[PDB]
Amino acid sequence: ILSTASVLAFERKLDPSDALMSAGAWAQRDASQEWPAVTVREKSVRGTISNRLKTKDRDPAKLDASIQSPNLQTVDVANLPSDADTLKVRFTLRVLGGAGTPSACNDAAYRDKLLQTVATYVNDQGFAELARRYAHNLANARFLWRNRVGAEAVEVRINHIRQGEVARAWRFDALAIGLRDFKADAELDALAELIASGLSGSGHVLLEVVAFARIGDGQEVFPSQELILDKGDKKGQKSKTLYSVRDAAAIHSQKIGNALRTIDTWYPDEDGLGPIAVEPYGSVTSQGKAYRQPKQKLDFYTLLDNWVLRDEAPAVEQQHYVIANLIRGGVFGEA
Amino acid sequence: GNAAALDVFKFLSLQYQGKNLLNWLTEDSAEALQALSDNAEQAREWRQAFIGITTVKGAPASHSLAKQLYFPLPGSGYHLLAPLFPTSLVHHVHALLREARFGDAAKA
Amino acid sequence: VTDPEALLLLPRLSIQNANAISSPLTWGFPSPGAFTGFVHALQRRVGISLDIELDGVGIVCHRFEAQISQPAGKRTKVFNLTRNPLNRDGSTAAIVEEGRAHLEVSLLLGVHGDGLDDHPAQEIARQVQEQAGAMRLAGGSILPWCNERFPAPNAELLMLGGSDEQRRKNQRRLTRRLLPGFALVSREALLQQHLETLRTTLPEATTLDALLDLCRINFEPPWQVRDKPGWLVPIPAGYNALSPLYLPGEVRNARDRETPLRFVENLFGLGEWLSPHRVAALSDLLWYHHAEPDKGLYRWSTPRFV
RNA sequence: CUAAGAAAUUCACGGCGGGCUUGAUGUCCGCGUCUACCUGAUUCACUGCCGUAUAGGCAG
Repeated sequence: ILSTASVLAFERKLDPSDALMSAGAWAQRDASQEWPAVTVREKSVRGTISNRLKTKDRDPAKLDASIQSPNLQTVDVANLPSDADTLKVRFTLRVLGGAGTPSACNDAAYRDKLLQTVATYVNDQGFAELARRYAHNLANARFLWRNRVGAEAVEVRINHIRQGEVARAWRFDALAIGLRDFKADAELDALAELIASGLSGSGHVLLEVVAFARIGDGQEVFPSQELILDKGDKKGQKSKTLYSVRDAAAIHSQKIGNALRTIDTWYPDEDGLGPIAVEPYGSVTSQGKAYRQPKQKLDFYTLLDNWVLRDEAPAVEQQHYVIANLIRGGVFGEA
Repeated sequence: GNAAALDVFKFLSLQYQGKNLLNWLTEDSAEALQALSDNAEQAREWRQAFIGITTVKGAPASHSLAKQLYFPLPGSGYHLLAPLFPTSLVHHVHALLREARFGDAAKA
Repeated sequence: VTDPEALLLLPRLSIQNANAISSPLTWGFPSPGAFTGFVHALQRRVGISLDIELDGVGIVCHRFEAQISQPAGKRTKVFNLTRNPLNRDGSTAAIVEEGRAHLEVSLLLGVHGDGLDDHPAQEIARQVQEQAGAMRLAGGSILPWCNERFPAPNAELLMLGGSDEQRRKNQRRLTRRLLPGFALVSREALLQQHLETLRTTLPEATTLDALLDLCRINFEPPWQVRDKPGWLVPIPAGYNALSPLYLPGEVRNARDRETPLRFVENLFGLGEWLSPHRVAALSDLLWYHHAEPDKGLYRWSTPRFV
């Protein structure tokens, strides 16, 4: 009857590292191998209470008694130095390959049916729509999350590393490439074919991505903020902790990964957002709203069962999304 | 199990004569199988219920979110080795660590 | 078990998110079983194609940086987590705490087989490094060293030396190469005789108590600390059986239906971190598998050490 | 075939108000640092001459 496997699991392809950030001056960014790092330091902030009243305590007495007791914090900031106007974010990317085979499967019948379906997809049309959009998200610096929103000029350099040295150098201007359109460029197609050859083959493909952002002298950069619970006691507790790998601020690896998977423009709602990240039941945690609900037949699970079990091959955009979920990885399975 | 059914466990967990009540119902004794009874068959049914809490219920299974790990046998082939969380071990080491860290005999 | 005819050295490996929860009782460096499983996956993937048998690992751990944070006003530590995606309704998922850590280990894997004379040593070391570059070690991506100063290449030391002087020379040339780290070995007879001494002091003693005593730091009345020889740590030393072995297609929701399943549980032994020149023999210090499946006891250790 | 396989912490913030730290004090007696050596391993790849030459030769 070809029932679904009870255990399904895919390894994460497109594996990025922790994006270190450093600082320096623009127009000597070519010799940016010995730039010093951006360090996370504490600063103490205070202010009054700004949020809305709970409507039963609106009286002026406790209002003025509340603005005479400001809250006191100790936050972390990461600032550029006062003699540098460029933020240099650099991380390494591995495109692994073998993007169809599950890392765990109960049924061998489900396994070779799914492998046949993935092979049917890749010889019908290879990874050339997905790798185009992955090369877009590496081209326009979407991995610079809040570090992008006011920059004068962003330039992204991607160098494909061979066994020991740079096999092919790219150079982009991330502000000329928008955050919502996936057009066609020559170097974008060359990078997309490199990611395609990575995703199809068996060996890994290593990429080094550098992103310079010309913000300004001494402005604030924004690394990842560490999710900690059970924080402690209010005399010594810190309110906001930034990520730091080895005394140097850094964006988390999964934040870079969530930036690179922003290719999903095929969700049924209107694209006032544009592309979102690829998730089963595609949910935007900044929006708080889970698109691709299971009541419509456009989530990942039902699309995969219709593509493998009962062989209803959906629209080519939806199987692009399905193979994007398979490159994303995941742990699927009922009881 | 269900936390609202914890009354059965606190019912069986007492030490009434010299030992545990489940330890009484597990062994065939003249004091057992008669105190919670006026007829023998309903006592047999109640005891056959009460002794079965210590047994695994259903077919053996580990979920997809449970861990299971190939181990290479010396000749060839593998075993699957699904491990579990030892809660008696964590509770015993937890009691020993709480004694060594917050105990009065150590604080002295 | 088997003396390796060659001792191949994987260089410093950068691993970015390793599972720092080694066991339900220990956090810290990942389990030795992770490294033995890594070399068995290496054997599974290229050890067949090159006609070799990769067996045993030398763990080194040059650099360790755990992603922890001490909360204010407590002595113990907590873990920095990751943000899960939402469910299908928009509520947050219930968080499961998984510890991450950034490692820097060097792997001394012992290779023996008929493939030593078929290929050059540098070619088989290069091929096994290209296969290691696309794997994961304890749950963490192996960072493949791009655009740094210079990549560290491999070195397959042939253990069969022409002289004992030549053997000691090439061993010293390797020990200089993996020097800033700290090799990890298993010391179980030391735990056994410590159990003997503690049961001489007070009877009915568990060796869980002996492992706890060799883990902690403890003061004695005349106040002075009690000395411990070296850097003793507790480590998970393999698995022990709970259920009898089941048939391969019998357990519901297995990882595979061709392989028998058995519900197991951890075994906590004692390890030690030594400097690598202290052993004076690099042919040992490799971690092997000891199954003996009929009694459970799927466990790892290092024989030939002392 | 690795307690295997998956994951966006994030938006905002006024820490400033002010101040006398002072007085007083013995560091101090004594002392054997000797002993003996090649800085030289070609250690100054120099100065000039013929030749248009950097190509090549020559002198001390």
